[PDB]
Amino acid sequence: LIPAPSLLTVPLQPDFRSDQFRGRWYVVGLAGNAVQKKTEGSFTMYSTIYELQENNSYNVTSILVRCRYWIRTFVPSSRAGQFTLGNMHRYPQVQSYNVQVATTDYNQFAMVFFRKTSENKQYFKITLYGRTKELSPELKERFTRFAKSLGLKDDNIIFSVPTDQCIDN
Amino acid sequence: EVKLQESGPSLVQPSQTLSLTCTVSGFSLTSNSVHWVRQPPGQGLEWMGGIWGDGRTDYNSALKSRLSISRDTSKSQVFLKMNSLQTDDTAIYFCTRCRRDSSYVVDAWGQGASVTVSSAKTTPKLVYPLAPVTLGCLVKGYFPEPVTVTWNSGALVHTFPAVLQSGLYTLTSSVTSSTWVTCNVAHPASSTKVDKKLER
Amino acid sequence: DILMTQSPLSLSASLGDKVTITCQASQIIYNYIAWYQQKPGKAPRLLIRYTSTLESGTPSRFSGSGSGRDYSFSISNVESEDIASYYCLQYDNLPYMFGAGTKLELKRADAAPTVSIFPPSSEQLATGGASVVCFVNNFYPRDISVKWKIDGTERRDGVLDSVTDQDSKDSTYSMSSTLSLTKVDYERHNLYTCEVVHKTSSSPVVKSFNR
Repeated sequence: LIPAPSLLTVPLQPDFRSDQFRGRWYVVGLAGNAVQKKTEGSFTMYSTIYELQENNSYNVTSILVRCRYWIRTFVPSSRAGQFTLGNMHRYPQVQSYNVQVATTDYNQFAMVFFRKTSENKQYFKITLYGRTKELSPELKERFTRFAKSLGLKDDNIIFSVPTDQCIDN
Repeated sequence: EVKLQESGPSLVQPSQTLSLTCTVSGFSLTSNSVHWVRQPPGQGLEWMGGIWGDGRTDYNSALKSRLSISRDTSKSQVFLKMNSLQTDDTAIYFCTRCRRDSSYVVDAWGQGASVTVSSAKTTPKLVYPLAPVTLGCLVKGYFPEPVTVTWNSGALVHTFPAVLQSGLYTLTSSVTSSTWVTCNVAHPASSTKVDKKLER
Repeated sequence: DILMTQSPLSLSASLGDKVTITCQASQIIYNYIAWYQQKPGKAPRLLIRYTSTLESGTPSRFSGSGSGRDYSFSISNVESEDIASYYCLQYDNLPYMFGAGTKLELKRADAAPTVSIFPPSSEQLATGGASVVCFVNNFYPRDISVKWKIDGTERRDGVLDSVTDQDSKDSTYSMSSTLSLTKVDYERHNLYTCEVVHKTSSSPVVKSFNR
């Protein structure tokens, strides 16, 4: 498995603004060190909603077709744009969990970096989020170049087939 | 070869503001971060803050209120300004760099700048010959630190840590011999440089 | 922040001992740890980056291992020049965070001190000052007592001792003791004694001068 980048090397959306990032995001594409297009091929699209709490944390809710609801708390870390997973002790399979907003323009897209340790294995990925379920090839290509930048290759990149069931909230 | 040099006044009143300049060489500020780490007497190392190649900066949350790190890319200079100083800001202030290629590890350090935060004024040593084999140099009543002592401009000898008595430092240095030499004392702060041949 | 617990705080080592410092991170840092060496007076120089990678310049007797929150640095064969403080560094995220450090001291064979006393200079006496200096050089181990007496009255007040860092040459310590005194109180008394006692010493070592 390809080694995880540091949080200093992974970019950080500057003056990240919790207010504008909140809300519904659709996972247009995902790319990461455990991903295999040749075996996996593609995956049904799912949404992630970032509900800004008065803490300034997020109550992150992912809606998935299968509807299945994956609900977590993202707690702000050392630099705005970074988070850890709230109450990690409740997740047997998780010994480390880092979230970092690499790039976003809040209106259209975001590229967000997820790193973690499960069963003594170091995983990482970046999702291509989009406020709509479709995105520009420039941004799809841009996203590709970004994951290539992190050491990943074409077999590590995957795009979601979109749906209407569950994910529109 | 990659080089960093901290400079600027190495004695600051509690009232006042520290200003250090770091002049880098062997690399560009466009392409590299420069970060300041400090070390109080007999204590560990502390990252204060930094300026990345981008021009953006970050600081130790404990010092964001007081610290300002800027730069001049053309002159290859990175500047630190810290205010509301206190005695406990006395330390060796290191200039430092980290590169993306090495995953932002700290790989180059300046020599460090002694910064003493004191209300006491600068004062040069009086140097006295110490003779009775072992001989010595008595360097008495200077401020602030440090002084460098050498013997016969480098025929090496123990130079002990200075001790503080009534706002002023004293230090001694010995050199041992058989047939039988001059002291070389220097005090940057007071542009003092003395030689003490010890006769008898 | 990520907290870095480095231990041990201090280490005593004989030449050729294997020695291992240890660092535990508050969070997993995905191998983004570095180890520095710092000799007194100089800056820290990097020895190992990314857990186990040696720098050009690092001798092979240095190495590091670990993953997750737990990491270590080992000298396989301690030499004289390995004497220093060692620090670990986390550089996975800001703030950069160093371990408290390990001061590595070298153990060696007993060494009895060479004691020299000096009266004040004629120069100093001119400027109405009078310091009496007693060098206690090249001893090991570090524990030592120096005493001053003036005409047989143990002199405590106006005495200051400072000790040298361990000699990268022979691993001894040396001590300098001064007795600071005005010209006029200096001249009321004649016999000045510097009295040392150490592990190596069967009898007090005493050097003196009559004024």
